[PDB]
Amino acid sequence: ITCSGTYSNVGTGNYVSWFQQIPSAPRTLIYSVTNRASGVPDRFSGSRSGHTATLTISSLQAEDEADYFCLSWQSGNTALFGSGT
Amino acid sequence: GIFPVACSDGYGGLVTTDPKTADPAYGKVFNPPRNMLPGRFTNFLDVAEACPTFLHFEGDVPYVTTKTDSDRVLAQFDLSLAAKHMSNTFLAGLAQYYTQYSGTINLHFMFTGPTDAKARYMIAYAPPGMEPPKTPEAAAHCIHAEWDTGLNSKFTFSIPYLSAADYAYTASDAAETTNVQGWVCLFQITHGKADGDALVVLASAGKDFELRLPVDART
Amino acid sequence: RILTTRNGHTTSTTQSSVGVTYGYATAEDFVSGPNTSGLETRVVQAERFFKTHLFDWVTSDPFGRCYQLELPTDHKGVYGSLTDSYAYMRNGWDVEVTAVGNQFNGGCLLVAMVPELCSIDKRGLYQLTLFPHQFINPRTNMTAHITVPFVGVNRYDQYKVHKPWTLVVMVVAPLTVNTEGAPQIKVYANIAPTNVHVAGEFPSKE
Amino acid sequence: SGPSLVKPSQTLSLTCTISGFSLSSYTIGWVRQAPGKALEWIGDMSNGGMPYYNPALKSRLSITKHNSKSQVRLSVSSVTPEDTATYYCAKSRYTGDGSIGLYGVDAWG
Amino acid sequence: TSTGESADPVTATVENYGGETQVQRRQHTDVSFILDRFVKVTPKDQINVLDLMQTPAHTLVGALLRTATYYFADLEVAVKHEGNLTWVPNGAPETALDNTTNPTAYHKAPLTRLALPYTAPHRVLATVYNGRALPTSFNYGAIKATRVTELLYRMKRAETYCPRPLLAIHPSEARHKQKIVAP
Amino acid sequence: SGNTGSIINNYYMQQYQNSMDTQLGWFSKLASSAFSGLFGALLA
Repeated sequence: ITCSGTYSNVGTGNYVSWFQQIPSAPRTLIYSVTNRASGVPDRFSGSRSGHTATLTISSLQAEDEADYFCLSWQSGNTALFGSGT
Repeated sequence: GIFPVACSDGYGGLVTTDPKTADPAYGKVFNPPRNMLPGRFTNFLDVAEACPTFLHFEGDVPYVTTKTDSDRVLAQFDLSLAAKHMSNTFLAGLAQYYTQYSGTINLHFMFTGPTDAKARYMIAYAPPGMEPPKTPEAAAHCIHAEWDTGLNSKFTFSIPYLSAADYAYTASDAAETTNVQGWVCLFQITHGKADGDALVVLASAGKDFELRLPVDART
Repeated sequence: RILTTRNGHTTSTTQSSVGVTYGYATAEDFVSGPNTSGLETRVVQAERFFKTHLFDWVTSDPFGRCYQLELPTDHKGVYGSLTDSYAYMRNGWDVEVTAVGNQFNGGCLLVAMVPELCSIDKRGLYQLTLFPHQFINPRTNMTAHITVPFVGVNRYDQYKVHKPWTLVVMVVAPLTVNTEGAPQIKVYANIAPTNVHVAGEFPSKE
Repeated sequence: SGPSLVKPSQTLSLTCTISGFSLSSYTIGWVRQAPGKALEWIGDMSNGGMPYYNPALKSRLSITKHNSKSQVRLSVSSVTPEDTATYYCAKSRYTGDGSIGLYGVDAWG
Repeated sequence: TSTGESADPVTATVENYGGETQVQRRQHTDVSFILDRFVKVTPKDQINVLDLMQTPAHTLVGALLRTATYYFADLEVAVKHEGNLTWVPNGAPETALDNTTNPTAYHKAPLTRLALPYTAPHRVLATVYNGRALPTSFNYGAIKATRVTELLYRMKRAETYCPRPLLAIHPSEARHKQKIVAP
Repeated sequence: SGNTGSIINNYYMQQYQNSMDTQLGWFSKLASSAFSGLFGALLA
């Protein structure tokens, strides 16, 4: 998956990893640049690119409901920005 | 004593292109005198630029027909010495066997039309950065020349070689899609009441046109 | 030790500074190579400073964080889109990174001008200090000055094909120190292109 | 993990605070999340008594910083009907407060 | 000695407290010398292009190039090949080695040495070039005779510009212990 | 220069041997510029 995202918002030195298993706590300590917090380490592991691209996981079958959230620190407007999905 | 010496396998290998004389068996042979010869050439394409050669346009015709239309764009061919529109000039025929040209390419223009009808030709350069122009007003900003054929027609022009490096290739590789040394143009910003007045173009080598690194190619 | 600066028409002097830290030369190398048919024309009106906001280290920062801004980047106003109307353009660079130390921050940030860097494997970031560099600690000097002449093929470069320089602001100091100081000190880099040249102009679309 | 209230103008209260582990040596955070909208970190708490809220909602926003009962009480006045979203007791490892809300940061995750 | 965070070179030189320094003969590693050692290169049969940075990461003059962003060179190839090999200029043409008549050599010994002069179209080659994979410019022609067995490069009278990070094998533990040779 | 002997003029002329330099019209100059001494004095 990927979000629509300017280079300066997260591209110039930012980290995007924000993980949810909504159906209902969106607060699952869970991340994507790294695979810590123990839960969902295999088949849900992602990573980030040189510009907006967002976590990837293993294909051809789906073992999770709804879809996941992406969060990125944004430099322009000091308030954190997160949306898309 | 026998004076010793160690043969080296490396640095003694036989190769074409080394300067070690043939030392042929025949000796004391006198050739016929050959001085006062009627026309020598020290070297080609560096000093063989005295004779300018024709170019190729659409239709196997070294002359471009002055056209009358809202379209005013003339032949817009690449500069690489292996581009189509020069595929038969002596410049190209000599650049093909060598791989890189470091000097300005010199064009020529003459008017075969009658005295009654004149025109205003302008030829424009375009560096490789972006799309080659399509209209004089749009190609006006880039370096270009202007002329008109009133009292003597043959007008030289010196397409200058501006650098991405100190040399540039003469065999355009199939890798890219925009030729490296950029396009050229020919433009009829205005013509009088002349028509079907041929314009023939001539190519030749200028002052700093020094090829190097001889190679082969099937040609 | 106040440091003066000037380029074109705008200038901002640093209240405290360490002093310029040159690199790879003292002045530009020979300018009009016999290859480019001498069509070069110097342009004066095109060198003025231009602010550009960069990443600001916060406490959460690990040593490894690195950041590289493609130079030169999109410009607006005088010297903005000049490259477009020219090709094979060349320029030296006078970068300037400014940060607010607070006279109370332990963390040290080091910035190095690097040529043609490729994304690192995070193992050479140690030896990164080879290239011209001046590296700041808010205790003593909150700003650094760096001037490099261009280096790559000598005659000219097409800035639309390959950028030859980069900024690298990797934070040398581990994390950051919140010793009664501002929690986040955003760093600002006043890039300043010096001594440009240009060559054969594109067919405009105006 | 509740949507609280929208019509009331009183400051939203979300004391989802349980002593699983203390607030004594750790950070606790507060996030706004609607059914669907942009996500904002309302606030957070780190050891050192230095908690900073978001810049856009600076004056109207305030989070209680009491260590007794490991509690956290949102202090947000002038609440508009558009503050209709679910909040969550959000926990971070230490010194992640910075000044405004940060996550996605390495070794902080 | 008052380092000002200038990052300018400053050296104590072990003078302030004890004696004087024994004379430093910083010699036998000056760039023009350590780039003469020959390097093995993984060879490709029936065709290959000679590029200097094509050496295995772990080799002396195979890794002391990436210490230099730019490098002027004169390449002395030496091949152990089974048929007539051919050589080409930097301003490369495709399918010109088939007709030969380009500088070539014959096998009169186990090792054949070719002194290709500098043929690149620029002032200096590049080892990395922002834009991975270098553009088709930085190349020393090509070599293609029969099947190639072992390939050998040698930079001669070289000169390097702008020095870049080097590595050392990352010690798994303190004082990485490499087995030294002993009688 | 480079790592080689050949004190006698290499039998091949230089132009044939190796390239030649274009002509128009730093890390060693760094060492000699090294800071020395102490901020103040060296007592005793």
